[PDB]
Amino acid sequence: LLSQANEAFVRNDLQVAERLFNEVIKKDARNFAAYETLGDIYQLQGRLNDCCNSWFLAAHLNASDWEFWKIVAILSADLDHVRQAIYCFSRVISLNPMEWESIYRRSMLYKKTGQLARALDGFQRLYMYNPYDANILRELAILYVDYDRIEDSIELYMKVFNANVERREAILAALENALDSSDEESMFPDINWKKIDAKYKCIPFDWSSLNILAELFLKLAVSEVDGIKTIKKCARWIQRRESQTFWDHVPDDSEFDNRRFKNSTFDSLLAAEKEKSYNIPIDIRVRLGLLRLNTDNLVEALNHFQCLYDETFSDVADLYFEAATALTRAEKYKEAIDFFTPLLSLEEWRTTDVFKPLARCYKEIESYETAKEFYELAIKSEPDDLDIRVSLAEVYYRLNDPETFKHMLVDVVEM
Repeated sequence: LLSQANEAFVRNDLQVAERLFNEVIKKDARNFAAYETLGDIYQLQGRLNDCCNSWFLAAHLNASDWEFWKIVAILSADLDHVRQAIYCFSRVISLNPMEWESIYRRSMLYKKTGQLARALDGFQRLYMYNPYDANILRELAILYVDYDRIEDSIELYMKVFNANVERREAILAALENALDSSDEESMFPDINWKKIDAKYKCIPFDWSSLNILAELFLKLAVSEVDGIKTIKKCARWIQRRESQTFWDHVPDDSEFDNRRFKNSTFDSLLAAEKEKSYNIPIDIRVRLGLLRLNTDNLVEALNHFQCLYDETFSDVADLYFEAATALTRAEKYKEAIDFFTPLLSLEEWRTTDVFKPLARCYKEIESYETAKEFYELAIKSEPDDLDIRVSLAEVYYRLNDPETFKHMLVDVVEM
């Protein structure tokens, strides 16, 4: 009777006679080739769900054949069948705890679902077994952030930083010893560098990594000074100025600014250490501004923000906003308005997000006449918020027009 399998499968190669497999399955489902082929066939006929189904049940008779369960998993995943994918993957990993694609996708799906721990175990294991992959680091860091565990997330990057430092020092020491020792002779030591490149194979620590680190430091909001110091240090290891230790002992944030010219130890340096990159990317400077703002150091923060004017506006309109908001949150309105106002130039930024805080800023300054405007613009584009109406209502009260104020409140209380 089994022959009917073979007779069919070969003769079903072309067309719908394949759906006569469905007669072969009825007598006994336990045969694999039937389901597997049925899946192979549905995969070809175009219909995906029936296929995925066939493959799933197919998978269940060769339990521990995880190379198949993986396929079922990814297929289920692409079909937006999450729990199926997670389940199949989970078994694939239960059987083979060293399939990183599966663990990755599964952990991503866990991250999606909300089971952050289950994802975190995976990403931990993944990073552990592959510390030279930036995306894994990013994701694991993000997970650590979502877990209110920023410290680990920061240590994660500081490790990479220190690794880069070690690498640099190793290279320099190597070529130094080689060069100096050689120069005593005429030749040059046959020294191995692949050993150097391997033994010190860190993830490259560039400005992006530092920006991420900065963001992580902002998200921390605890002992921001140490953060700023670290940012400056790493930013100073970049630009190859780590030799300059004294910058660690100045709070002025004098470096990365012209003020450095007024420093005593600086002027004493050789022009070789000078003429080096002292300028940082704006993406980081702003964050230093914010991190400075966190410490009620408005002066430096503003000195950092003031560098936004020099940059081409459109390329950093996103940062003006952040800078503007942080100032409102910092009860610094007179300064916030200066960074809110330029956004009005671009149409895309004419939204409530910019109109509320502006209005509040002008409200708090006791220049209500101009706050009224933006509150009206905020409500206009677009309705509605209770609090905004109440704010505008403040404006009307403090404008000695409580009648209107009240009528507004009573107008909005209804809906």
